[PDB]
Amino acid sequence: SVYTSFMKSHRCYDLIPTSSKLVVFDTSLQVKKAFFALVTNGVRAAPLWDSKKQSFVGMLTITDFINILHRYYKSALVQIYELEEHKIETWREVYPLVCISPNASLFDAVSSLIRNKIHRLPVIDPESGNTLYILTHKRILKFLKLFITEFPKPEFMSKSLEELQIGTYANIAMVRTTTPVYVALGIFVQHRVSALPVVDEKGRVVDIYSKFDVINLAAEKTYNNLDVSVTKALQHRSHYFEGVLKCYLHETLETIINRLVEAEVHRLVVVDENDVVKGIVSLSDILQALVL
Amino acid sequence: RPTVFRWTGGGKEVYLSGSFNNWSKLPLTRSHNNFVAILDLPEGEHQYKFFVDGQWTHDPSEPIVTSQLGTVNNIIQVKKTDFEVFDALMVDSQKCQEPYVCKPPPILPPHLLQVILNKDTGISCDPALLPEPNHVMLNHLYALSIKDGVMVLSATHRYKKKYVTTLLYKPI
Amino acid sequence: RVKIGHYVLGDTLGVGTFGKVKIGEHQLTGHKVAVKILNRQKIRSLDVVGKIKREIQNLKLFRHPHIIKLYQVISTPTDFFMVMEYVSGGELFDYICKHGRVEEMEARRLFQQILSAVDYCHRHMVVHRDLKPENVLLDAHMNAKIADFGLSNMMSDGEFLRTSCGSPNYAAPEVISGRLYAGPEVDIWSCGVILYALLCGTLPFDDEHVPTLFKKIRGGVFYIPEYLNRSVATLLMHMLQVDPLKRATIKDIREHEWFKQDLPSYLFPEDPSYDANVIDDEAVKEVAYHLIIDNRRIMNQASEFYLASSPLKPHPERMPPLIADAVKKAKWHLGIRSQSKPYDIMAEVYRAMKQLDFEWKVVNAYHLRVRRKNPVTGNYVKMSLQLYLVDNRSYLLDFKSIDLGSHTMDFFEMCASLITTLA
Ligand SMILES: N#Cc1c(O)c2c(-c3ccc(-c4ccccc4O)cc3)csc2[nH]c1=O
Ligand SMILES: Nc1ncnc2c1ncn2[C@@H]1O[C@H](COP(=O)(O)O)[C@@H](O)[C@H]1O
Ligand SMILES: Nc1ncnc2c1ncn2[C@@H]1O[C@H](COP(=O)(O)O)[C@@H](O)[C@H]1O
Repeated sequence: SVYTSFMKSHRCYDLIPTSSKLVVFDTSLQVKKAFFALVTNGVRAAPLWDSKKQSFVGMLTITDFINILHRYYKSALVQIYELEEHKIETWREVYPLVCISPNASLFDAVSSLIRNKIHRLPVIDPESGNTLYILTHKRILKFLKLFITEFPKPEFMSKSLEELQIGTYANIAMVRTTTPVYVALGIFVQHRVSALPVVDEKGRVVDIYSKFDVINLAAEKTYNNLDVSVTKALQHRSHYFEGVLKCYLHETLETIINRLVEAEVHRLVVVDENDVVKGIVSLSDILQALVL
Repeated sequence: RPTVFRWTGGGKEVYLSGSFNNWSKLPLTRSHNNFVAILDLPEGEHQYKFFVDGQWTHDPSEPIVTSQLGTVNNIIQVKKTDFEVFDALMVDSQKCQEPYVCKPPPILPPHLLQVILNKDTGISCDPALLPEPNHVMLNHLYALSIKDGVMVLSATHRYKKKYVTTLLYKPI
Repeated sequence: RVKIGHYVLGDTLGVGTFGKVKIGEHQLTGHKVAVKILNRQKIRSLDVVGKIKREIQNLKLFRHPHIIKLYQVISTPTDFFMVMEYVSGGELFDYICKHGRVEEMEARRLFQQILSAVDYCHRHMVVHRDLKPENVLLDAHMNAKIADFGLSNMMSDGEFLRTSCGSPNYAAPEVISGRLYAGPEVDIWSCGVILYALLCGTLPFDDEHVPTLFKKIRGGVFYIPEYLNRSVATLLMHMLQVDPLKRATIKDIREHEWFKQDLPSYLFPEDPSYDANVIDDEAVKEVAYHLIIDNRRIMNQASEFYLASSPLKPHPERMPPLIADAVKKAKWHLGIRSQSKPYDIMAEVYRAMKQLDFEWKVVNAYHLRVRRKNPVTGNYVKMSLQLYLVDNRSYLLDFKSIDLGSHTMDFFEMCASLITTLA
């Protein structure tokens, strides 16, 4: 209702932080170095600049790191020659730029995120040609959170999750507690999902394995042994910060949105009476429901 | 459309005569050393001349003219662009490349030493966030020591009322 | 009898840094104004023709309760008449002389108004470099009125100031040394002494011998009386810090306990009584007014959404340290350095531009304005070079950008090509 007319008012400029850091890679850069650079700079993804044609060509994300690993991995006994040798330009041959103007509406942003099925959109100033900021779902929803007490509350915010039917509740991509990382990476490529809830033998969620937890293999340089379990890869944070995160089918939408912006995560695991799964409500699911 | 006639010379009393007064003498008011009188003159050229303590005299600095008989009087040209502030500054600025070189030193200002990319931000906020940069460190290049053939550059530019510090990893 | 646009000119109130200011009374009503007179002949010889244009365009847009307002500016074929607001209280310098010192109850109030006026100028990229009790005027209700800009100047992004101006006193250590300075940190130093002179009655740095005076300022040592409380004492030592980087900013002062007490809420931008009492910067862009203003206050009070913090709960996307081959974080440095002769450096960068085909103009023996044409887009990429001096036997070459592809990338690729082909 009033949420749609809201995002048609505010430009993308209102989302850009006063001061921010923007890592950019040249297409001729060795792809391995680019992945390390993401770790050293604390940046999740970086725009790509083709020096020859003098124009941004796309984005390099952790998904690319998952694609490279899964595509070329013989064993822990043989190194991944291509990951060591390939350039960003060369890998993009084996495997159009989607962007937006800062003067464009915040409604066009959410739309372009869903239509192109991408999570991160490069905000590029058409005047100077420069890249400004990387727009995400967490950034957009957290922005609307600042105005849920300014713009009147619609009727559906008080409705339960089961009534609104928001999110996916069929064929949920999950991994076992002992599922090798390579196999998990294969699931990321096939089903194209952001995270994989980790479950034990009882069928309960003990942990969750997102795409962000994959660069830790590039951080600790354990990327050459993908034979290890998904639990072994989540050991580096198993002792601190956790965590878990979930919700129920009877909880209101507003309670759920408040849960996402607070924990600053991309999704919740919709559980039943116990800890066994029942569905996944993502941030892409919520934003989609406040546009249509 | 005012016009200022100021007498900077000495005197106990100074008069002003011109075409406007039909060469009659107009009493000037005195300050400390200035004898001034502001008149309302149209656009064009007007001939004027001062009278100090008994002798017809003119201002040496002001442009003169000879009336074909030896009489020398000052000439002021009241232009139309004299009554607009910026149009008068334009005529005062208009009246005021790609070389090979040739080559026929300032101390470093301590502000450019505050590298924005070397200070922590505390593990509470978004990693992409940075502190607001000083306006004088903008557009300045910062770099890292090259390791394994890759050069990393960085600078802080400004778009509208925002600030973006871009890093460029570029192999050489 | 002198009349200039309904106003009759009278006795001279004083001569400023540029021009003579004299009182003017309305011919019909008796309204008093101050008319600063600027001679057109002085302006052309000083080459300040462009600087008067700048000061006029800025003073006419200024609107503060503690800054002298400019009503209008009358132009004559020989002089400029800048009719402005008139105050009868006289200089503050003469008020500190009439009384012995100023009571901290009143000294606080006057200091707050003055710093308010200073803040307003810095927010408009104007820095008044002649801040002194002689330039702070008073009205019938004892309110501060900053005036006599003259030595004021604009602040550009990535540009320092060079001119060593102001009184021998009240001047920052980096001004009397003829060094490069940012702008704002100089106005805070002049406010420190103004605060000192307001409370103490005397000057913190004073000596008959001018060389010995500069020695005291650079040394930054001044006597702090014991009738000054511990609170206000810390503020003065903070405002009068020798190293500009350690010196207090306006935001620092505004958080000080001695300053926050009895502070009116109409004086500062993010104070409760500002958003409802002062027309802001949404006036030029425009229920619509209140809606736009309300949108900013929501975005403003979310300091953790637009601005980073400084050293709780760790952010979800926080990266772990890159493991060995944890490694020590690399440090960024400014431009590039060398330890050779200054002439050798300039002779080296000159041959470096030959191999890259750079076109450039010389502004100074250590300031080059280079330019290269992008072969792919056709656009021209230009930047600024400036050699500085670090320590004793060290030098530094600075790189500054100048305003189909991307300008920021063009600046980076042009720098990298010059840096590579430079030893
Ligand atoms: N300093 C100075 C100065 C002036 O006084 C004037 C004057 C001026 C001279 C005298 C008087 C005056 C005359 C009678 C009584 C009082 C006055 O202030 C007013 C203005 C006109 S243009 C100009 N330009 C200057 O640079
Ligand atoms: N583990 C998962 N298994 C199946 N579907 C998922 C999973 N995670 C997210 N989705 C769905 O994938 C779509 C995009 O989610 P995301 O990739 O998280 O933006 C939404 O329809 C989600 O409900
Ligand atoms: N529902 C959740 N419960 C616990 N951790 C999560 C959840 N969603 C995301 N994370 C973590 O948040 C970080 C960022 O993941 P993402 O939200 O996919 O960007 C990763 O460390 C994830 O494991």
